[PDB]
Amino acid sequence: LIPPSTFLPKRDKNVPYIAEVQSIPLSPSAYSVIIKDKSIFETSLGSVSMSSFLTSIFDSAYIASLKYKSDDNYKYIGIPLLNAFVEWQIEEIDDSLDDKSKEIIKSYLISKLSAKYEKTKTENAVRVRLSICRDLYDTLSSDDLYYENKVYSLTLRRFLKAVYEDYALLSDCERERLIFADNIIKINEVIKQNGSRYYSFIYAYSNMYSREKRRIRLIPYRIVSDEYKMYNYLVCLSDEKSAGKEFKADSYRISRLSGLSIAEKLSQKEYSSVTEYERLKEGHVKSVKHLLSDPRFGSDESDISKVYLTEKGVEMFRKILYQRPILKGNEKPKPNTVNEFISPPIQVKYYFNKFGKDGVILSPSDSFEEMRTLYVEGADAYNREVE
Amino acid sequence: IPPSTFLPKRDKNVPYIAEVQSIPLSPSAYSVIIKDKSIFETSLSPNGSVSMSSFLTSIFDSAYIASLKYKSDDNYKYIGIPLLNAFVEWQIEEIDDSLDDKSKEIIKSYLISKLSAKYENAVRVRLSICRDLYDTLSSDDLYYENKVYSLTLRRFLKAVYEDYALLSDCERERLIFADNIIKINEVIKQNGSRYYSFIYAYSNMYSREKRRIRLIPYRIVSDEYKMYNYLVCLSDEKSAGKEFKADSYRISRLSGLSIAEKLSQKEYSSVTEYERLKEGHVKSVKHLLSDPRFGSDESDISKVYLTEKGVEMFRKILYQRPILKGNEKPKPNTVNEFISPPIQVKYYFNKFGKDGVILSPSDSFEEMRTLYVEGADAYNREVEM
Repeated sequence: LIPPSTFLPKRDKNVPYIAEVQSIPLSPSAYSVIIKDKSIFETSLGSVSMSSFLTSIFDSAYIASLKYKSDDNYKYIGIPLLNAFVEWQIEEIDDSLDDKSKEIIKSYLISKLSAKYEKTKTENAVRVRLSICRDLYDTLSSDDLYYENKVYSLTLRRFLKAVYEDYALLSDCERERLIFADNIIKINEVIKQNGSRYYSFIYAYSNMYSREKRRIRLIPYRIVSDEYKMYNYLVCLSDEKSAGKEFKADSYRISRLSGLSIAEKLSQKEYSSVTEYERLKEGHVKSVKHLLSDPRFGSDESDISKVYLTEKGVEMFRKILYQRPILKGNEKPKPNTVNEFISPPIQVKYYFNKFGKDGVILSPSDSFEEMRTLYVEGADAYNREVE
Repeated sequence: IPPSTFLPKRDKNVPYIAEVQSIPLSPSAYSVIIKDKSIFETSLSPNGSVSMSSFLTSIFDSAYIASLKYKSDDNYKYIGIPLLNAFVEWQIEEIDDSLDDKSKEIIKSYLISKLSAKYENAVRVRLSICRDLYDTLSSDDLYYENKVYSLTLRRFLKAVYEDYALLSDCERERLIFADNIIKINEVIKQNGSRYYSFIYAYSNMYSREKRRIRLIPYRIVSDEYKMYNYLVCLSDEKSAGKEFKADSYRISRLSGLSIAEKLSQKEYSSVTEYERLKEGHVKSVKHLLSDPRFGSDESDISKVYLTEKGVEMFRKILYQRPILKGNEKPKPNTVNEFISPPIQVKYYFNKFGKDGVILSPSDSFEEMRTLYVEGADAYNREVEM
């Protein structure tokens, strides 16, 4: 006769909280994506419990939805907006519409999201046991999930299944931004404070260029994905490469930063190394621009690699775009000749390692010697299976 | 007046010349489409090819007809064909028919305006427009697409192929094999609950050469990996023509699908009692609906020997990394079974050398052996004075 409003009832805060367990039935495919992401995250950061990992995903996705039209939504730039969260999808409705039109659109959205996450699937579901911590309990019992309560008809099981099934469908780089949301939020705060003036740096811990964590100074510029949606990078100025002495453009995997500090202002000597007339110097701008377009390999150095391409090699070069290196002045490669690549030698090697005789890396000597070893030992392995 | 359609109506009295449209695709979309094309081609006769234009045209034709026919009398034909966000007609027709006209017009305007805003270092893909695609792109049957993409063909086609590339493997496979799916759906509708009729089909499923079998379709389902779609059916293959038994066929390994013929009364009485599927067939079919692949699909497993170093490289190199059997962790210094397409295993382990040796299938082994043996000879030759 009178329905509850929230997924879970408000708890007596006077009584100690005891964590209740919710069983979430996940598709084998969603479970296996979450297992993979969890053991990859752990290598950053041991062990994290499945509950903690599922809670991080929920917390990140939720705060981006809740704060979508917030005054401080600059904090959540790049945090994915999951289809399972509904607040953002209501707030996205054209603000210029009359109230009656918005109510009709709101009902159209609630009904279509209900139908989508209410479709019974034929599957062998994996029972995933989420322990609900006090902070998650208070979120799931709050009034701040109004539209989710309506879409999922007050059924926590349905809501959480939808969150984790949607998580599992995101690209690698999207899933990574949910997992490392806390790094992204602190970076977004500093980018806003700094604008174009780059008054301030943050301290951060990096194992990007070291086995042990180094405390370095970063001047953030922009977070980007590679073009294949694999990894997120902070393009920035860093003092790592000169070991504290001066700031140079670089690109850090967001997964290899931790323990980010509040922004502190640079000293006038240091501010004058970075900026002139309160703008990033031409040299920093140029280097940053190179890293925005290639945030994996832009960070390495422009040395010559000599590669002999056959006719077949040029045809393979034309068809295989993944991490494909460039010639001088972005020329087309020439068949049956030595071609000069100016991309970092490591990227040339990662491209032509699958070409064998159709893409023979002649130099530098390093690349020649690694390819010769890979191929001679590989050949011996394949021949061993025949004889 | 001013243009109404993506392309103007052509004078049909003039011989047709295919004009080429340059479509700027994200590197990620292009890489998904060239992989799909290579994998589709492995369904054809040994050395067989499709042009990029033909492959992109098939994707467009499948996605389009599912959108156009979403509410039609014969929409039974398109059950399971993905409805791309790039196509708009279905999204207008999906509006709850029970709403008053004013509410529907408000939702229609909300959808047109929001889809306009959403689809407003590319790989330039040169799509040759065949006569039938030209006549579609110049028809009035893209009313809402013309509004959403402001009459700009480049924008519409980019949206189609970017959305294609975002689908799961099994969704993309259902657009590519739509013609098989449509013929299967026709027979599912005709049969309903009575299963009166079978179709003949050719299977690459359980033979090296195409085998002519009889199928009673039940339902198309995806495996637990969202990799391949299976027709769950009854089939006469296992008893070699003698009787119908529950089975599962990759829709990618069915071809030459015939008209439905009615079963003979001896055969109909093996399959049904009182015009309903016998409990035994129901029970076997139910196991295959929840897992259509496990312990029926043995066909194109890749055997790869990984060293300790191989396992470390497997852990670190995620790009197009193939799926193990049951999604197990790979094991060092032993043969590992990969259930990803043989092409994807080969594109992953071609850079592993002795740390990732593809032992089977025979084709993969012989290509890798040739790549490595001829590669070694090329690198060794450069050390000779």
